[PDB]
Amino acid sequence: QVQLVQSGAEVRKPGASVKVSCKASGYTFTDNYIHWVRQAPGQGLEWMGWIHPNSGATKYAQKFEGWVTMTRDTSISTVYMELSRSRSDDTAVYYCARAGLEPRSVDYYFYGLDVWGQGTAVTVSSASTKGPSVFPLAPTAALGCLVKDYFPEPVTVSWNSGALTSGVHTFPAVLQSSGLYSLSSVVTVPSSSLGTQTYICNVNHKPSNTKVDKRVEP
Amino acid sequence: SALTQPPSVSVAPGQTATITCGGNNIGRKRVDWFQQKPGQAPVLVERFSDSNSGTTATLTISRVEAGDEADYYCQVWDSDSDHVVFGGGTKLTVLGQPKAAPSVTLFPPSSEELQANKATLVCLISDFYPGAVTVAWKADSSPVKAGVETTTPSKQSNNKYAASSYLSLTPEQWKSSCQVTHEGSTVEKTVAP
Repeated sequence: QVQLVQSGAEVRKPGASVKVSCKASGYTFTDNYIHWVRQAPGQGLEWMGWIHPNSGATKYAQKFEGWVTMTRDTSISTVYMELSRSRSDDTAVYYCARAGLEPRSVDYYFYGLDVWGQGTAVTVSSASTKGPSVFPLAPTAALGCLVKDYFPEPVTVSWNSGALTSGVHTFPAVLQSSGLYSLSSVVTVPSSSLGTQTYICNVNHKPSNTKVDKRVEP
Repeated sequence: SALTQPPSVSVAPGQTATITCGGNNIGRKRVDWFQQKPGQAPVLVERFSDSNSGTTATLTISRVEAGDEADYYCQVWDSDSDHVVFGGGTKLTVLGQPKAAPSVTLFPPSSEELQANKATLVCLISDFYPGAVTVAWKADSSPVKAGVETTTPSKQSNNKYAASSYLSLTPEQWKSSCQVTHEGSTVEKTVAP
């Protein structure tokens, strides 16, 4: 059926050139305009422009001219959108959408954007990759672990290797003024749970290949 | 053009909400409405119905549920320039929850942190609603607006919001509390060697 499938998330340093792809399947590719729209973190939608897969003609929004370029392949039914010299203010999620929605009349002849892509999250930062610094937190009683200074914000915390799954709460991360992320995860236990079992926090940070297991004792 | 949209609309379940995209010369132009649930791509849109006063286009949702909660954007197309214009966005909140109180948890530095010559205090706020808080730190009853990191309230799986705040200071300043405000009802903590 009709869908557009986009590329995977990008984390790049400024001065780089991010190119996002959008694969069109389920319909005759050369039939419809494809637009690109971006969404700044937690903000609204801003149109970037469109491209016609047939002729290859393009139209860029005023704000988005001379630095962004849209392309088509056809041979593989995919449109691309490229930021050749990306900056920190370019961090956002990018959507492609197909104009397959039929028109009413001749007074407003514009195909509406019905099927949208999944979006591609592009993060631009001059911060470099950093392995996390896990610290144990001393204490119903609350335990927990504080993981600081790491990049990017893609990570996972577990407890005693999959054991503790009940009273676990992993908080979302904060982005600091340095460009590095931080988070904490905490467990609420019955007030005499420390003596019976000592707990251990497990941190998996794939982008730096760092895994730490930290024993938590008062 | 430029479409002006109300920033926020709040409505109780099983009611009818209207969102007003406002422009000029919206005469022969047809406005399209998009529904974007948090964290998802937007989708174009028997309770949903639309209207156009020629100066105001309105999206109407009759008998609102919970799965109707999202950001709604309106958009048109300026034929003269060939530019697609979008609205500002409306966060539709469906009041399907009762007041609640934050659960503050303050933890001391893990000694080893001092061994690395740092001091970071963590204040954890969970299970609160409505979704805003005015956190404020203090060192020995004196305000501290220096090295504060806070987050945007974030929705839990259990439908409440949670946030955290970290205090970035030095071990020097350490052995030489946490105050969270929510609708006037201030909650406190403790800091001591």
